[PDB]
Amino acid sequence: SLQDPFLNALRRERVPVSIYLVNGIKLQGQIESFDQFVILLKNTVSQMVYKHAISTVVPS
Amino acid sequence: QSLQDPFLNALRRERVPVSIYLVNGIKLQGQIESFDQFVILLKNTVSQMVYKHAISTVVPS
Amino acid sequence: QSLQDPFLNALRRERVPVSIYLVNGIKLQGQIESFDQFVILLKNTVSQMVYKHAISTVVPS
Amino acid sequence: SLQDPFLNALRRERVPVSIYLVNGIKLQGQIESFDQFVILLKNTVSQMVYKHAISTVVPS
Amino acid sequence: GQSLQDPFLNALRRERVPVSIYLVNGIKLQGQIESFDQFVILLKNTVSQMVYKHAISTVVPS
Amino acid sequence: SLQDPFLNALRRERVPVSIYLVNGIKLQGQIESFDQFVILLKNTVSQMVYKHAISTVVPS
Ligand SMILES: Nc1ncnc2c1ncn2[C@@H]1O[C@H](COP(=O)(O)OP(=O)(O)O)[C@@H](O)[C@H]1O
Ligand SMILES: Nc1ncnc2c1ncn2[C@@H]1O[C@H](COP(=O)(O)OP(=O)(O)O)[C@@H](O)[C@H]1O
Ligand SMILES: Nc1ncnc2c1ncn2[C@@H]1O[C@H](COP(=O)(O)OP(=O)(O)O)[C@@H](O)[C@H]1O
Ligand SMILES: Nc1ncnc2c1ncn2[C@@H]1O[C@H](COP(=O)(O)OP(=O)(O)O)[C@@H](O)[C@H]1O
Repeated sequence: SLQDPFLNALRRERVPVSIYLVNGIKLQGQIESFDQFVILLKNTVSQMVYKHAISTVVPS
Repeated sequence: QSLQDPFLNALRRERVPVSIYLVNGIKLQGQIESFDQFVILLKNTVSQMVYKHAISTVVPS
Repeated sequence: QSLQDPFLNALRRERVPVSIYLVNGIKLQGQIESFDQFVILLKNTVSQMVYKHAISTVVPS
Repeated sequence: SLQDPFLNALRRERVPVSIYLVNGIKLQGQIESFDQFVILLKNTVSQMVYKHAISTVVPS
Repeated sequence: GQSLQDPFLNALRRERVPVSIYLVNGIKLQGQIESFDQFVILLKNTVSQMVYKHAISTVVPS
Repeated sequence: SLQDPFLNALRRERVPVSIYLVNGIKLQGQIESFDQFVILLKNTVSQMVYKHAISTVVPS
């Protein structure tokens, strides 16, 4: 797995990220936690994002 | 440990308003009544079954 | 499918007019004749097979 | 299960169908054959349609 | 339980039949089936490209 | 049998690639690594791209 260490490093280091969705929407914040299917992204509030709707995860 | 289950279980038990964004950009609003592996039942004026595969994100309103 | 199946079976056994929204935003209407793991058979003018993978939400109309 | 007898009834009676794709595109023709993952649709040509791309199959 | 997809694509590859592959977003690719596996098709055009089946709606000979 | 050798050849030889996404967006850069579900694309930065969001991968 490449996915878990990649997200874990962003989460551990509190790196601001952009999460692009498959419909072109750009979400921004910090990754707080994740599991096999979802990622918890926090900006002003915490939202649960389904990985199936995610296209790309990038440091912002 | 699932993160999805505690997140949706907290929203369900809290009975708070929730915003569900669909992959096509539509935003649904209501209370989470229950959920299983594939669907969430959202309650507003009516009770509706939402397939998780169609959801991009879930946030308390 | 501890939720999915009882939700759909009730709509089917009770012959409730339903709305089925697809992930592209199209809204189909009719009665659920039957369903299995993968598809719903919706009847209005004719019987049509809807793949669950293309469905966003099912609600009584 | 429902797919096989639904698709086979259409095949056996050679009834023209509309296959609507998840993106709204409408295909037309007759069901020639199908398997777990694809449907062969016969019109002016024989085209292989991936079920994962289909929203609905309707007698046309 | 017998595949229709595999002999279909295989025959296309075998005889170098010109195809159109339509994507789920409406984009039309053109060329020849070069190879394929469980998850991808390699389509030979003016260049060689790997196409994910999950992104494919239809494969059309013409 | 086709995907792994294809992506590894690009990675190993450091060939500049275009990754087209299901929403039409085109990403460019070098394949850093990949696993079963993701490809790490290196550009100015490292982005994790979900394969479910990819339609095509081609040398640019
Ligand atoms: N990796 C990606 N996945 C999905 N959509 C993307 C990606 N990169 C850019 N986009 C989308 O393409 C559009 C144009 O991109 P760009 O001009 O770079 O805007 P942004 O500043 O939002 O990245 C935006 O809607 C953006 O969200
Ligand atoms: N639960 C849903 N899932 C997907 N799309 C929806 C849903 N509810 C409404 N829409 C879409 O959002 C758009 C706005 O809704 P509108 O036209 O006012 O009718 P409505 O009661 O049919 O939503 C409609 O075109 C409809 O297709
Ligand atoms: N049974 C169906 N399943 C999925 N989508 C449909 C269905 N019927 C119509 N649509 C979509 O709604 C749009 C308008 O359809 P409508 O005017 O009812 O008939 P037509 O399909 O001839 O245009 C179509 O372009 C199609 O994408
Ligand atoms: N294989 C492909 N998959 C998805 N989209 C594509 C593909 N090839 C081209 N497109 C899209 O078609 C649009 C029309 O121009 P395009 O053919 O892309 O030029 P370019 O090949 O140089 O990117 C582009 O914006 C591009 O995003």
